[PDB]
Amino acid sequence: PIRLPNPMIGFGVPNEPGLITHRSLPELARGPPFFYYENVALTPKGVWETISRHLFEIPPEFVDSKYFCVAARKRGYIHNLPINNRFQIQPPPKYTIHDAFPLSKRWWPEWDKRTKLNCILTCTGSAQLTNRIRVALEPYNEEPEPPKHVQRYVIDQCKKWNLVWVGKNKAAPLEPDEMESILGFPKNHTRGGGMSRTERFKSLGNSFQVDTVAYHLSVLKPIFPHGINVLSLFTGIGGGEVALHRLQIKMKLVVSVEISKVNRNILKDFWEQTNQTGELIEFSDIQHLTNDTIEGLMEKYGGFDLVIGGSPCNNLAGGNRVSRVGLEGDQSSLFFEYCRILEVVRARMRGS
DNA sequence: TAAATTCAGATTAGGAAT
DNA sequence: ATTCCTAATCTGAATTTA
Ligand SMILES: Nc1ncnc2c1ncn2[C@@H]1O[C@H](CSCC[C@H](N)C(=O)O)[C@@H](O)[C@H]1O
Repeated sequence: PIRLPNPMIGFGVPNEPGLITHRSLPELARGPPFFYYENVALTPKGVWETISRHLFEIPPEFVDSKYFCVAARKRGYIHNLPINNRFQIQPPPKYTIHDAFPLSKRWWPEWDKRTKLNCILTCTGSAQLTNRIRVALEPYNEEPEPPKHVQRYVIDQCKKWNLVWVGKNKAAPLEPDEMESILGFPKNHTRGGGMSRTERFKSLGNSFQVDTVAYHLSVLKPIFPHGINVLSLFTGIGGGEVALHRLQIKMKLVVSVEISKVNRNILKDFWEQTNQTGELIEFSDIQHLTNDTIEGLMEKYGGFDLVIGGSPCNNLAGGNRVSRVGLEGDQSSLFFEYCRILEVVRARMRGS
């Protein structure tokens, strides 16, 4: 059984001890192509064992993004990239809550000892929650400090819903612009393109932490001086593309497969607003992307140097009450579609 | 009718005491 | 091997707004 590492630093995170400069990966796992898989770390029993079983028995690298930004984010990363001489994109996001939220020290209570936020999710705290916290602390405004049972209801609910102090006895969740900044995207990366505020929360909560992924993909820069052809599966708002761009790694071609029309609009907007000289090809449903289509694309552009993607965590996340049924769930089973497309690439890149 | 609102527990792990 | 707590957690869907 996979035992999650404590601390969850993977092979090493910046400013922390325990950096592992070399690993030995099995023969069946070697590139080309380099590939990068991502999913949540806190899955039902025996999910990552199955994920590793279908990805050449590579032990997953579990890294909590609280070492890269202000919000925690526990994910597993299966990849065949070299782990030596990584680097972070500069400047790194704000580490603590005091720095990430300058105006919060005006309203933050002394008994809220949080210096770090929990995971950014797709479901945000409601306004009726902020009121129940406001009413709970109201009868103690003239007192220097509310009693203990009043404190830990507020404390536990702030941790439960990732609330920051925005007003007098007012604990509200994060705004989309704050989630963008914490997850490592530029400001207004998901604002336009027909994306409603409701949709912004969902696709942001589903996305990468760009600094964590960029720290991992950083080793690709000396290997490909002339750019890479990228096969992006489950693109979303383009976490991997933003990471590659911040690494100054030219993207000659990005074939993106993302079923959300608003997410594809976000990516195309990001493509033009950055003046990317390369070509962006956009596919929608991965279940209709045939193996011969991949072979035809690889023949035109000359194979993919990197296959990056993160399969749905619908049926793996602890927040899911309805359908947390594991890897065989309706959405998370698309992980085997990732293995299908990846296997086609390997057939041409390495053989057999 | 797109957008916004609201609330709906369980499954893990780990620590610590039997 | 049990019992008992703290603790985190890329969510679904019914319903109402507008
Ligand atoms: N059948 C399907 N075909 C292609 N993409 C799909 C799909 N079903 C779900 N997806 C997409 O897979 C994505 C997984 S969330 C991952 C998003 C990405 N890692 C990022 O950085 O933003 C979701 O955005 C979802 O839109």
